[PDB]
Amino acid sequence: HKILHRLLQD
Amino acid sequence: HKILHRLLQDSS
Amino acid sequence: SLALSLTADQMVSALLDAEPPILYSEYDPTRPFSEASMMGLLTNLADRELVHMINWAKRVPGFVDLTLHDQVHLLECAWLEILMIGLVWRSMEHPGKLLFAPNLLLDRNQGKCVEGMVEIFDMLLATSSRFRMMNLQGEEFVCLKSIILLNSGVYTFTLKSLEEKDHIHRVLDKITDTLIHLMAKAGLTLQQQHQRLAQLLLILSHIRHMSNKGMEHLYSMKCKNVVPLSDLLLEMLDAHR
Amino acid sequence: NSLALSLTADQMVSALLDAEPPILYSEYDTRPFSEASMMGLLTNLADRELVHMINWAKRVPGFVDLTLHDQVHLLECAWLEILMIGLVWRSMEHPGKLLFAPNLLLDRNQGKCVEGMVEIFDMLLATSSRFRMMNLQGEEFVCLKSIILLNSGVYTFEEKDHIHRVLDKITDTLIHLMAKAGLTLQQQHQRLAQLLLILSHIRHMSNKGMEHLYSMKCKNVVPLSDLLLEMLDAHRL
Ligand SMILES: COC(=O)C(C(=O)OC)[C@H]1CCCC(=C(c2ccc(O)cc2)c2ccc(O)cc2)C1
Ligand SMILES: COC(=O)C(C(=O)OC)[C@H]1CCCC(=C(c2ccc(O)cc2)c2ccc(O)cc2)C1
Repeated sequence: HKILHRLLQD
Repeated sequence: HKILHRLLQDSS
Repeated sequence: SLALSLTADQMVSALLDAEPPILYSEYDPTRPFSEASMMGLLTNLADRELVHMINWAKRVPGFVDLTLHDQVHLLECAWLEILMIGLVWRSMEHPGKLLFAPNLLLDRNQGKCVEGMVEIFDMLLATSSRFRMMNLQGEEFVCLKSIILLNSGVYTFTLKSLEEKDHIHRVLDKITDTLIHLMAKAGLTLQQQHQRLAQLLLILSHIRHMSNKGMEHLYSMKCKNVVPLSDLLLEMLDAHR
Repeated sequence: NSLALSLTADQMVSALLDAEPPILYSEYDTRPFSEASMMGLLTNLADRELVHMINWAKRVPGFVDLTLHDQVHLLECAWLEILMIGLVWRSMEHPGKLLFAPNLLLDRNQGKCVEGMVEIFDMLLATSSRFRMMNLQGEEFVCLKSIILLNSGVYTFEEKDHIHRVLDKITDTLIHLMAKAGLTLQQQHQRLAQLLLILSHIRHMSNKGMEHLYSMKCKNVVPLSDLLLEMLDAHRL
């Protein structure tokens, strides 16, 4: 769960 | 000084 | 896919509508300049820009059609390039200066004070001059920025995939169509169209070059624990490693 | 006035084809390689190729019209890109393999003895495969290689205007080749874009390569020649 990974999901 | 100088000037 | 069904004009409208805003830096004109604070300003700014970039990327046609892991990879490869072409774009009407933010306008001499910054500053200034002389249009700029996003990581992504690259390449072809469409609309001849197209894409090589140099300097910042990198920037940097 | 701009598209193509450097061989000596022997062979080979690259560069239309200083800058900027696109071109007909020389054909497995080599090898192989699936023609290749020479250093400088006008000529020539091959107008500018975007990747590989070359100099194990040292110094300073 990268930071980039998460922000792309929101 | 610079080999590249010599190579360009004697180019063929 | 909806991206491949867009007309040229709808592509442009989509991209333009999705443009991120121009952010401000926390630059305090009273504060004495220092190498530390200057790099802190640019870093803080880039970090807030990244959030807008990530959400902008979602609105680039085709990007959402991709899997999440591929989305991550493309942004990891492209983010500094995209920040840089944005900076160069903002700086077009300020010859000899880089408009990092409306309240942070830097000239060549303020480059220096930070080591290694001069060389890249000149490279960014040259790119800005190039865009100015070419009279780059806003419509062309958003196309270029989308190309960078889709293209920069495409060669460094096994099977039950690959058709992912094929889809990205199809979207990329659509953006080329859109660029050509813009140019024909502005009255350029066919010869002029393919020339300008080449000119714009060749500039992307220089932008890649500048990102690579920047990424090198970014690492030098990290293991020289002075100017703190944000948690998002740190993870991006690890990706280039 | 430069005679490069007066050339027709066919004259440009024939001039570039004729200027093509020879394909050199590696040392004919035992497997597997070590890190020292691997880097030895590649370094020796690149060094000999460099001498021929200069001859080729002087025969690229427009290049002779530049000052010595500008000629030096462009080659210093572009030499590893030029070696790499040559390597990638040679490897096209050998999927999964890098044809450094006719007697030096490597796969990704033989890269493991050198740090970061597998990573760049994969990037080079991806590029070759891309050229192969695009069915890149030799006429297109020599245009791309000349573009790299003239473009890569041009924004690190009436003489820039000259380079750009020659670059425009080479674009005209690429389009002429694709039209000649029967491509539609849309297929022509799509293909042009596809090829020029690959150049961004070639730039990326050269930069990664230049980093490793610098660290190979610092390690002081694999001897770089004076010519390569001067090429290398030019990029870090
Ligand atoms: C020391 O070498 C340099 O100065 C470059 C560098 O890479 O800094 C680490 C610097 C050069 C100007 C452009 C650039 C910026 C930058 C570019 C565009 C932008 O909108 C906002 C910010 C940057 C600085 C710090 C950071 O953590 C992330 C990005 C990078
Ligand atoms: C991780 O390090 C690497 O493997 C790269 C490198 O940079 O070496 C340090 C290597 C990758 C493959 C291409 C390459 C070459 C190379 C490329 C094309 C060619 O015809 C002849 C030679 C190279 C090697 C050593 C040298 O002194 C000059 C050029 C560079």
